[PDB]
Amino acid sequence: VSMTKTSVDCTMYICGDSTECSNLLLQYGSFCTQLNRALTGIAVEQDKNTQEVFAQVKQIYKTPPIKDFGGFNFSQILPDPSKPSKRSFIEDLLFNKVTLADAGFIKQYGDCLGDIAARDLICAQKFNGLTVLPPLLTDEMIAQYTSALLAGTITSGWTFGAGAALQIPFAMQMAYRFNGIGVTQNVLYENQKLIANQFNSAIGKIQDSLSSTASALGKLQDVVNQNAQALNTLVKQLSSNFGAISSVLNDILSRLDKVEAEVQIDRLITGRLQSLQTYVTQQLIRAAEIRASANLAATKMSECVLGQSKRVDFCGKGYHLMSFPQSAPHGVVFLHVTYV
Amino acid sequence: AISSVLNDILSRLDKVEAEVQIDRLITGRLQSLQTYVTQQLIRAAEIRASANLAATKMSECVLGQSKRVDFCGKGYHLMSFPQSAPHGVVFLHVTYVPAQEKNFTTAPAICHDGKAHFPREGVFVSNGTHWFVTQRNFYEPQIIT
Amino acid sequence: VSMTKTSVDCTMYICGDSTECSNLLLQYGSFCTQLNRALTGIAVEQDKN
Amino acid sequence: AISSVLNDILSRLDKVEAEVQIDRLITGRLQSLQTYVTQQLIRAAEIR
Amino acid sequence: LDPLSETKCTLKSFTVEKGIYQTSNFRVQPTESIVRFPNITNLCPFGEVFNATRFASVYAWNRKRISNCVADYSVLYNSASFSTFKCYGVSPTKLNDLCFTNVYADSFVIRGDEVRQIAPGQTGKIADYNYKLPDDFTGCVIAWNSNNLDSKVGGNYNYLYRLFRKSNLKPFERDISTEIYQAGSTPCNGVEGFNCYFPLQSYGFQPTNGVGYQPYRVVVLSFELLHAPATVCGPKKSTNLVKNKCVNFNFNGLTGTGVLTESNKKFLPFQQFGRDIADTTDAVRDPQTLEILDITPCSFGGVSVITPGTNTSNQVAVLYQDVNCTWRVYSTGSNVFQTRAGCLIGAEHVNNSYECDIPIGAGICASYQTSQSIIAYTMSLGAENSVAYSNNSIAIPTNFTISVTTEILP
Ligand SMILES: *[C@@H]1O[C@H](CO)[C@@H](O[C@@H]2O[C@H](CO)[C@@H](O[C@H]3O[C@H](CO)[C@@H](O)[C@H](O)[C@@H]3O)[C@H](O)[C@H]2NC(C)=O)[C@H](O)[C@H]1NC(C)=O
Ligand SMILES: *[C@@H]1O[C@H](CO)[C@@H](O[C@@H]2O[C@H](CO)[C@@H](O[C@H]3O[C@H](CO)[C@@H](O)[C@H](O)[C@@H]3O)[C@H](O)[C@H]2NC(C)=O)[C@H](O)[C@H]1NC(C)=O
Ligand SMILES: *[C@@H]1O[C@H](CO)[C@@H](O[C@@H]2O[C@H](CO)[C@@H](O[C@H]3O[C@H](CO)[C@@H](O)[C@H](O)[C@@H]3O)[C@H](O)[C@H]2NC(C)=O)[C@H](O)[C@H]1NC(C)=O
Ligand SMILES: *[C@@H]1O[C@H](CO)[C@@H](O)[C@H](O)[C@H]1NC(C)=O
Repeated sequence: VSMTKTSVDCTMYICGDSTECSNLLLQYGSFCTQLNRALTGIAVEQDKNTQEVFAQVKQIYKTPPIKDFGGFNFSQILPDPSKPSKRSFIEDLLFNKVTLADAGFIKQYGDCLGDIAARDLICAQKFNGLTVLPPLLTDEMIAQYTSALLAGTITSGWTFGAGAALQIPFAMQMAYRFNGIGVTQNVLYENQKLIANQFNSAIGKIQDSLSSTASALGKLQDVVNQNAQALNTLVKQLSSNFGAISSVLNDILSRLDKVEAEVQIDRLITGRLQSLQTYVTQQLIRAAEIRASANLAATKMSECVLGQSKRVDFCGKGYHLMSFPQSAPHGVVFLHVTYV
Repeated sequence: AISSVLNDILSRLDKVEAEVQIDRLITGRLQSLQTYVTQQLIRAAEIRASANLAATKMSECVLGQSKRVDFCGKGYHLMSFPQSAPHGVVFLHVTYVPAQEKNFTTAPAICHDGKAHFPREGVFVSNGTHWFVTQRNFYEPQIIT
Repeated sequence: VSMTKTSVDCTMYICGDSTECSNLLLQYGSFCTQLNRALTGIAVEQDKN
Repeated sequence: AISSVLNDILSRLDKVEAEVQIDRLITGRLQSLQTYVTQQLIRAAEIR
Repeated sequence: LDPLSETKCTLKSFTVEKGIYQTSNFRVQPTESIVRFPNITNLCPFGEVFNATRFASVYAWNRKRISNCVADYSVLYNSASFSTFKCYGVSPTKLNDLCFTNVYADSFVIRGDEVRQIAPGQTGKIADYNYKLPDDFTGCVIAWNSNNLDSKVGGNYNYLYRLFRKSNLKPFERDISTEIYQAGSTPCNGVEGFNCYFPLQSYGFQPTNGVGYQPYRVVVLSFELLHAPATVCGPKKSTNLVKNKCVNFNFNGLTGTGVLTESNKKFLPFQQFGRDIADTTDAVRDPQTLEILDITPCSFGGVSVITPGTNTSNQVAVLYQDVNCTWRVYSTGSNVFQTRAGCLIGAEHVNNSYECDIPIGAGICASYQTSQSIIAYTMSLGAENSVAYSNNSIAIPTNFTISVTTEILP
């Protein structure tokens, strides 16, 4: 759905702790600000992408305490209130299956300087002016939106999308959804015990599947990994000479005078500015991959969750009955229920 | 280069010394065009996706009636009307929105003569004393026949 | 649906048959790689498509 | 650079003077690959 | 002037619209300079290099090791009078601010016209046959006319150069062979023969020789910089060592800026500097009290400015990412709000959750409200609404609203 926000101090990356280089970078001007406009456009719309998918309903519905949902067992996907973050059981698996290099978005000077300036990826990034910004919606607000959608679905069916949430007994709702797939509603009521058990057993296998197999969340890790790799490449590229006598900016200024340093510094500015142009270009292209995916997830939310899609294989294989959203790091997981 | 102005280089330097300064401006100005074109190629893909969406909404919201949820605005889509705008299109989506819901008691089936009866279309509702079958999206009750 | 996969020997394009050029290209480093990571991503997803 | 041919530089200039000329070709030819890859990354998104 | 003006500067506009704008990373300026040179008290053998009664012949050029001395080259201004002094790995101005790791002075005498051949990448019998410099030569070449010293009225033939060789010699190669050179296709034996040439020839340094055929003494100083522990240094006094302060440091000429700290790294004795993934020097061995110091830059942490429209107000708030206020700030604030996104200064934290106006991140948005001031709050997602769900209750609409909505697409 989204990817990590980033911002770059264009001067601090190119010309870290050098007034002489900073004065020479001025001779390029808008190029540094053009980079920041692009990254801001990327970052500002990562919040949009998350808003389009999750914030579809502007009313936080909450489940009743009496879970008499016709024998269907949503306890495995509804919020788990006693936990510090009011996420569901399955969502806590999803958040554990994706690992991120940093947590909490605050890394102070104290816990990062000296011995740990050498060691940490993020410390190397932050010192060279590369930063990762926090998303607008926290993982808790994302879960509240997911809770509202899931709680509204089970208690009101698709009515809560088309207007005000009109309650309806869940077996009555599932009877509507059988009519949607061309199976007469009496086929549900005459088999409700088996249908409820098969849903409960199917959701159980979802827990076991996500508990067991390591490669399930490839897409969401692939996004976190690519964003990390792009920044960690950007820092390594500070080691390149680009034809200058040295990669180290200061080893030039300490061995050459203003005019002989200007030649050598100009190469580093050109090369390091090109490195940011390359990184920003990759991120603009990449953000378009994520935007299309976030526009798909937004459509699957509207059409698989807030309704019942008659489209084939749009909400999984089989005849779509209903879908339940589950938040995941930088993404969304749809549990597509299908009659086969 | 010594100067941003191309002519101030040529009026001060001869061919050999100008070639160095001019080659920098060519390099930097050629890169400026490459950057601009890259931004526009990426941007054009944002517009192409939006124009493919607008074309799909024209075919489905306007030239038909979409059963897809919230594809043609919130509510149950009835019809849409396109309106041209500078570099864009505006769709006036007409949607039927349920307005004044009432609580009712309901049942999944009814037992008349030792059998089980289900609605052909609609749902069973009781007003407290009497049972009726009504269409799901609009309260218009009828005697259960 | 898909387009022709391509891979480039970034050293051979820039510095074909020159050892002196190759030693100088090493001074740029990860560029030669960042390029082929992109093309591999393009090529590998053509099979996905 | 004085020449497009990589070898005509090395056969006429010694290491210090060749390095200047070769560095231009590396910069320009590497830029050509970066531009090509950029075009193909954008193009692949059209195909995707 | 202030963070607001920084945005006006960056935007190149005197009026800034409502929003949150990223600015320069927070960066402390250095408090003081610090200089650390290896302490050596004795001066370099300038007199023994540039004043030796008898220089070596160019074919047998001498090489002397210069170590544990101070490179105060000013001492020879009164009496040097160098006709040529050219540096190839450094600017001449920087030599005083710089230290050297291994230093070799190559001393020899050549004809004045041939001093040009001592540059790296040259040809001619001197460059080709007795003294070649490498292409990556790091050093300063020095030469001065010596007609008054080396020339003899009968001609001084003690100075020899090599006129014949089977091949050009390698850089810094010294060839002493006197074996006869074979110019023709015939072999050569014994001492002499036709086309058998003795490889060495002597300069005829008569004081009447035209300027250019007069003897020129040449000293070539070759040295390496900033890569290895240093043993020769300029005449700069070392300052006292300071730590945990932002300072403009200079270690063995390795100038820079950053915070010095006591390292736990262990350097094998042949190493003096440590370098990062970015190849930026991140550690240095103090040259006087050998103990490894870490170097951390002072510029760190992001800054963003929250502002209503300029047309609305000049008041602003500042957000410091990577700063926990439970400081590294531009200003102390009456109201400070620590957020998961950073420390927010100049905005009043209100518990009342409104709709997001200016997104600060990690759930916080900010807005301008009542006497007006910037408020910061946790954004509201929407109204909270428990549905009336019952196992036998259904709601059915008795009415409808036809609603037209406008959707705009590029
Ligand atoms: C819906 O499915 C739920 C599990 O998917 C199920 O909850 C499970 O209930 C059993 C029995 O109450 C618990 O079993 C354990 O109960 C206590 C908990 O400490 C232990 O001391 C026992 O020895 C026993 O091991 C499960 O722990 C519990 N699972 C979860 C995830 O809470 C619900 O009962 C199901 N709902 C209905 C209506 O049947
Ligand atoms: C639930 O809906 C029922 C159907 O509308 C309603 O019953 C109906 O009540 C009306 C009066 O309110 C009766 O109308 C007739 O009453 C007498 C009968 O002879 C005549 O004099 C009148 O002119 C008129 O014909 C309906 O006959 C009656 N329908 C039935 C099937 O009994 C209930 O009152 C409603 N209950 C609640 C709680 O709202
Ligand atoms: C360093 O020493 C090397 C060995 O002494 C020397 O290479 C030698 O060069 C001579 C002269 O070119 C060669 O002499 C023979 O060359 C061919 C056979 O290779 C014969 O046809 C000739 O008649 C003659 O006999 C040696 O063969 C050659 N030795 C080797 C091992 O290659 C280098 O030139 C010296 N380098 C410098 C910079 O002085
Ligand atoms: C600026 O504010 C004035 C009122 O102080 C208002 O009349 C005007 O329309 C505003 N202009 C803009 C561009 O916001």
